[PDB]
Amino acid sequence: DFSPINCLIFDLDDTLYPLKTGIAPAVKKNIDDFLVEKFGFSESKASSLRVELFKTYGSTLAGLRALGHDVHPDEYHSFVHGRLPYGSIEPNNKLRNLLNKIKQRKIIFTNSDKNHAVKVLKKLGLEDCFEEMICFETMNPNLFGSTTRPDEYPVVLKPSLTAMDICIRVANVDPRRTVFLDDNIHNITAGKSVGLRTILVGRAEKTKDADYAVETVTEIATAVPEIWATATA
Ligand SMILES: [Mg+2]
Repeated sequence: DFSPINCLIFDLDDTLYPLKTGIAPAVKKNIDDFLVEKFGFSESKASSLRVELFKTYGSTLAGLRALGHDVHPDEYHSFVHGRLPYGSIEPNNKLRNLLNKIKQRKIIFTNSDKNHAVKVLKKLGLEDCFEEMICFETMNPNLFGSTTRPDEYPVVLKPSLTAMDICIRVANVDPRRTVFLDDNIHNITAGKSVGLRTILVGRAEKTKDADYAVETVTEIATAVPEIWATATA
């Protein structure tokens, strides 16, 4: 049977640029340094808390608020992303050409704040390629003013199905007609569970929940030939 692809949802970090760029370990270091600044922890204790909060709540920001700390998202993102070596993100001309050839609607779906995402897309040369962006603010629209308690509006992040649902609703996605590209195996599982077709980025081998796997995102031009199909049924 034929299901056309009318929409592509792209993760940002480590999907539209390769993991080996080195942004991901810088973000981990920055989160540890944020916890040292907040709590006067050693770096070693900071790392221990980061991974616990990441595992339990989805991120250190999510966890701090769940535990009763009134950490505004801007404080966190300014520290953790603001400090990043954005200069190390290389433009990808092949990718820009590909996205421009692709006729389907293209969406960004990221846990990062919009400010970070826009900086990354600018470095990549992709700032006009996407017609919707579902970012941290999108998933957490009530988290920027006063709250009754620190966790009145719990932080929503990928890979939660809550996050998936917000992406699908904001972008008005038909999951049967949509492919989702992400480097994170848990995000791929979540996407598959809400009916999306899935492309694991950063591995050549598929997980059980990946329809395709490519090491680099530009490989979809040949690995996913249905992108170029013209049938609509
Ligand atoms: Mg990613």
